[PDB]
Amino acid sequence: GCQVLWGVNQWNTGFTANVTVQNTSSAPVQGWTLTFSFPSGQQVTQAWSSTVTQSGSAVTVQNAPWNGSIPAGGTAQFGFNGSWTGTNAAPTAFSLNGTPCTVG
Repeated sequence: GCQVLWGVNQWNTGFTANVTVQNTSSAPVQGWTLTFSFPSGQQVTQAWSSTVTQSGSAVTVQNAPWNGSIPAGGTAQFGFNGSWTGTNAAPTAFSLNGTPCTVG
């Protein structure tokens, strides 16, 4: 069980996603990988507190060395900037280590 919070700062040609992964399960997490797809053509241009990989619309986010341990109930935060054009919709589905997440 996982839950993602998707925070957004928005401007004319770019945006920031400030993300929270919530370990809503009863088991601790040691190393995590978050996957999602962009719905609007967005492209990652900068990442922090993680390693972000994109191919086409698909994005993979891997933990940094200092934030891979999420206790049961705890959170981890990462962020990235991206470019966008036209529209900038949020992703509608996320998966953490294969597990489909809810969205706050």
